[PDB]
Amino acid sequence: GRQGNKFRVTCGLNNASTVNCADNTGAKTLTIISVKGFHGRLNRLPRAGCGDMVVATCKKGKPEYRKKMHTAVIIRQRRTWRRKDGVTLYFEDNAAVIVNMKGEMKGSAITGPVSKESADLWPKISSNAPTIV
Amino acid sequence: QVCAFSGFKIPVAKGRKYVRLDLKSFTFINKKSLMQFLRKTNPRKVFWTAIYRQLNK
Amino acid sequence: SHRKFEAPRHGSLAFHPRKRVHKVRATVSAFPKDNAAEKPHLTGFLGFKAGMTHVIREVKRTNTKLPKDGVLEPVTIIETPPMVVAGFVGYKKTTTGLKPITAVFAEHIADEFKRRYTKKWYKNTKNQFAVHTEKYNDVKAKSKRERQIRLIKNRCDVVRVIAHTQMALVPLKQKKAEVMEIQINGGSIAEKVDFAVSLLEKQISVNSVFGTDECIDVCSVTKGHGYNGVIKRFGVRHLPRKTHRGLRKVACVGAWHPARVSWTVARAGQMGFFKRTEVNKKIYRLGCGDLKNAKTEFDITEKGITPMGGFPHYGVVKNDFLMIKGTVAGIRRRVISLRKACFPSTTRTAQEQIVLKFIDTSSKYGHSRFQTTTEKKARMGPMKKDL
RNA sequence: UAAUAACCGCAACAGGUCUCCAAGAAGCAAAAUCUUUAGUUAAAUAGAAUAACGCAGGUAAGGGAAGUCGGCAACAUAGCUCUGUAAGUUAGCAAGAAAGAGUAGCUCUGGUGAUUAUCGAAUCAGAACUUUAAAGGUUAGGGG
RNA sequence: GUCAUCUAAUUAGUGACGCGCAUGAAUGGAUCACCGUGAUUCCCACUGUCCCUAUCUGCAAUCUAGUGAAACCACAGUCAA
RNA sequence: UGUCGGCUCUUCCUAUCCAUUUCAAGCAGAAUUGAAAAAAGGUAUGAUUGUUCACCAUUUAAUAGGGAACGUGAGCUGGGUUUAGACCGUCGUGAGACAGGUUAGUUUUACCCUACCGUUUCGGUAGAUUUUCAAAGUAUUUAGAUAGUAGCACAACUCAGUACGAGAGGAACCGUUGUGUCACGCCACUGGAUUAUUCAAUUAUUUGAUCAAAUAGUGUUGAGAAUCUAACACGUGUUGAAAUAAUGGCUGAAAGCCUCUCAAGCCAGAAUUUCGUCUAGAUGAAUACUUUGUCUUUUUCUUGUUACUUUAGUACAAUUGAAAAU
RNA sequence: CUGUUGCUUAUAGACGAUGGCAUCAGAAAUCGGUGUUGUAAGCUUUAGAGUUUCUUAAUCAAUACUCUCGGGUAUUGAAUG
Repeated sequence: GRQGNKFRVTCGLNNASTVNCADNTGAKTLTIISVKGFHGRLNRLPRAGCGDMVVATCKKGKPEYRKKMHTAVIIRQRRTWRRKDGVTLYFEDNAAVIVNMKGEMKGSAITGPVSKESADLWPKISSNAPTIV
Repeated sequence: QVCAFSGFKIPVAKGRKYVRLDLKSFTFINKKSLMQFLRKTNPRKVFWTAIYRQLNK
Repeated sequence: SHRKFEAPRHGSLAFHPRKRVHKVRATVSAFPKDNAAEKPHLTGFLGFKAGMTHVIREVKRTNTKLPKDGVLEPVTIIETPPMVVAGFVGYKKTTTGLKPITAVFAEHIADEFKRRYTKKWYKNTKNQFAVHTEKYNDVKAKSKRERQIRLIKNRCDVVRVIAHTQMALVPLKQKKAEVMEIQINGGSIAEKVDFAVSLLEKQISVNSVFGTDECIDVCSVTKGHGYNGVIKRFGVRHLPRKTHRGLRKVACVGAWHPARVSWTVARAGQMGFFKRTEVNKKIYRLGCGDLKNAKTEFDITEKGITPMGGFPHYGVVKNDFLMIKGTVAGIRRRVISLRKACFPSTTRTAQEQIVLKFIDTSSKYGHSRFQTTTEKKARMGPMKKDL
């Protein structure tokens, strides 16, 4: 579902990390279980950065979304990361939006800003993104 | 780029950017200014700030 | 019993044993393969590392998603004042490797080169090359020298120039020069010696050896650390907090039946003053003549490559210098042995042109703001110390 | 002498051994911390360098028990005042449940008495102004 | 053990069923309010437990001047078959 | 001879899970299945259980199987088992028994030799006499017998909705661009530690009050240069030549034909082998100066070496030793 | 020639070792650059809520104005002279 490549973004989100769900699909928070495309190493915890697809679970939300495994995409993170043009930036919170393998967004709205890395990687997120940072 | 708190001219490849939830982003020059910005300190009351040096003299 | 989970081994056995070197200068263990269909040229140089800055560089590569404003890269500054050639030596291919045949030296030798042949100069009589100089013009010596020149052209296959630096042009307290043998890769041995003889006592600039946007290899000695533990030396995993007798060690140092600790087990020891060769290093700015400054087409302010306050622990750079993309092995003031690439890189990033937009000459101490001390006084205006 | 050297422990042993007299600050406090009278500066040797591995005390980007037999160890709450407090119950409790707000400095105002205007006690409440917005130097409950 | 429930995932916990190898009534049966440096499970908060290690201080360790033991010791001390 | 498992770490086997090179299919494509070369590289995160084992939820190119005194307790832990307290169930008249369950139970010593890792000291390699030479001493520049060896994997674009196939579906070669990990570094940019008790503030005690400090074994807080550092910052390992294993072929007999050869002779073909590159490295070589010029030993001076000093003794230029290949 | 020794020597370092200089040796301040923190002490702005005390002068008063981009520190492993 993703289009194009992504540069190095220091993955600040670990396994069992709770992130907000800026999507409007009745889900409040998501805790990361795995990371799609992660290459395993001994004793290493899966890592997620901006624009990274993850497999998460909902421990708080509506009954049709709670206690189930979803497939979110990280749109912003509190970890400071550096762009290739020498820009160092970091958001105020960790957030994600629920998508699927094809990439089509489940919801229709996003609250707050969306990082550039997740916007260009997933075209459907960019259309619903209010502002792209 | 100009620092949000100190108002100093930010050199290239220096400083940090803070993106708030209200869709407003500020780029700072050092952790000295960023910490004072997060405490809601008034740059008009901080003597070494460029903003303070414009209001007076 | 097998190990429960398989993980890569810690450290590299390609560098064992890890013995610290004795001489600061690192002798290059090879040279680019000779081609006999080209004009003879020098294949190496010698410079002293001064420090590192960062340059915003405009990308000339195509089909890459890098930003148009320019990427940010680090660059090392290698001050390379001209070196003086003080002789040349021929080598012959025998059944035990290269065997030097002779070494024809120049008539006049600087005191810097003389210091290499003693350990207490202030007590020495300083009579190095005294007989070689005072008897240089005798008919017996001139005939002997012609024999040495003729011997190389007949029974030799490798020519190297014994070039040395000039300690008077650098902020280092060392007075004795550094001597490097630079091979002459080019035509037949007949025209190699002719090139070598023409170079006696003649200073060679770095621009004569290396070109522009040239990929080179750097050989030097890394920064010393002294005695170090297993965690830093090999990167092994720290033990749990509960562990008796300590945390930072390798728990099992071998099985029973071999009854001897293997050479492959990570052990404590000396990390530090090791010789390393790094390949495929790009040259950004050839700081000779016009390009000796720190100005660019985009940023036309006139400033020196030395940052405000000088390079930390080094001083002020005023001679020719090189801009090396990335990091090189060794701390400031370390001697660096540059050399042309043995395996030239054919990647699109290796052939890509370099166009510098900005060069950072701001102070390397603290959170500096200004580029030049003049513009610092401009923005800050008149202070009160100077009324 | 009556004990970190005179007592018992093989010793000038960080163990043990019954009592009397007892200042100031601060605080609810014979608490922690600092000082006065008195005592002492020596109580199994020092100097140089400032490697690894240790013993004792610490801090940390993003994540927050994913480590582990097990939140083991550490972190975290913590004083006082006002509001407010559940199921359950032997009807006494649970209960400091849980949860929320306030606290500094300077300048003032009022209340609580004795003797016929003066004399005296810290305690409570209130109001402007100011600042780095205030229990937290020490002491000081994690909760369900 | 089988059924619910707790979790993304439950040889764990809780609640049910009971021909229960081999429960059961002052060898006491059932029932817990309050209490417990008692045993078990789950939540919120917090954190170097961990991802993954970095760094600081004191005391040693290192070297030196003085002083100065002990366990142990058939003889000793490089490997492959 | 310290008796389970787990943690840490190294190495070995192939009866190969992946990547590389091949052959076969009831192999159109895609996905697969059977087999050969090949052990240089990689082979994960968690709920429950002391568990090995097991069973689940993921991720991955793959989440292969085993050994090393059932590797590894003067390496750790003490969860289990496996003393001494106590409870229950069954058995026994009773003391007591239970590969039945439950809870609580001290984990000692390396300063010795060797192995391994690093690090010093001393000793030293024989055929050579074109003085434009030869040897010894000191110092520099180089040399490389041997030993180790390092780079892998994935993804995106284009090829291409193309080949193939009725349709459904649906690749690959070259090229380009990134990511992950491992290895080597490095201090520019960003982050962390911070007794420069740096600068500032401030609680308590003591300096008659201000200034300026001290004490609270670093009082505390905010900012915090240097130095170190990042799994948190960033660079390099995209690198060339030949010969090969399995296999596919060329010419070609045996065996008038056929055949890749259990024949002679060739070619192409791997994450392979060797050069090339990197690290350590022995005997060494060249040049500079001090010497010496048939030779040695015992003393002896020096921190040590060489030349050097005394008494000797010994020899004194002149027929030896080469075809190569088959 | 080499070693000891000196620079309380470094690009090095457990100790040796290693690297540099040794009379044009070295070290030291001071000065300028370069950094860190945030405006020093003294007098003035009735800054200033208010209470006193003359009587409508003063005094005391958190904090704040000018001198002040001030003062202090800065190799100790910074860089000129």
